[PDB]
Amino acid sequence: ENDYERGPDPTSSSIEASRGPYAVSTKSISRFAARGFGGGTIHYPTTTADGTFGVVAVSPGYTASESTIRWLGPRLASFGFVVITFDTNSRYDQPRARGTQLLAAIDQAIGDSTVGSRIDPSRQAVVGHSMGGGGTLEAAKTRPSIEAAVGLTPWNLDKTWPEVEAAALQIGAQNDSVAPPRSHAVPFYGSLTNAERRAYLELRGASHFAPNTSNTTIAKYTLAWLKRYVDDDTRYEQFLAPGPSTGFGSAVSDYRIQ
Ligand SMILES: [Ca+2]
Ligand SMILES: [Ca+2]
Repeated sequence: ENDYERGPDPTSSSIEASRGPYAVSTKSISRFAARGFGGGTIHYPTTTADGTFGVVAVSPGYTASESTIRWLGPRLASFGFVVITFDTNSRYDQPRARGTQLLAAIDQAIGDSTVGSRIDPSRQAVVGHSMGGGGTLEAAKTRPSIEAAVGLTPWNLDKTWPEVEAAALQIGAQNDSVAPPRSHAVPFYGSLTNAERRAYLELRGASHFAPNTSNTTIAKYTLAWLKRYVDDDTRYEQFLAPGPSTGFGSAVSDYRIQ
């Protein structure tokens, strides 16, 4: 029995679609209207007919504006999430600061006059690119009750993450020269000893900037992870285990889950 399931039973096709079954509404937050972060956009299912949803914040990476990760906002929201994409206080904020701002973005959405009543505040998640992906681990360390964390080509100087209890997925890029997975994503995966679930998924042939353009592999597995752990939706376990193929023509070069 699960109170939190939303949407029809999934298929490979459904989770790859550019939009899920929900129409999406949006609310802008200016830099000066934002408490603890640099402004952003809340993307939310228009309908209230199906109940409340979990809340997901999405951080950009080092040097970068919200525009580099904004595509995740409407896409994820359209599958049944309230999603806040945002700018940081400084484009050069480090992972610790990005973690704090992920939590600030969640908290502003939770209290918002438009979307607060659409969120289940007990069910929170964090997603981020680059140092924002490092920030997901920072946020899940600070706020252990986070349900799920997804790092996209994550960067963090701290390689050890025994504090994280959330379900944590790292998506690496095989040819990343900025945050190479051998020294960032893969160490994080290995050290996530206390995580509810941990996974590593590597994009074949990809560069560090793969998460900044719509990418079906990133979207489908981010979605499946968030459904599995923000909504406890066991219908999405089928995509995670045994997980994507790594054979001829696959977009995935490595996949691990524990
Ligand atoms: Ca550490
Ligand atoms: Ca959960």
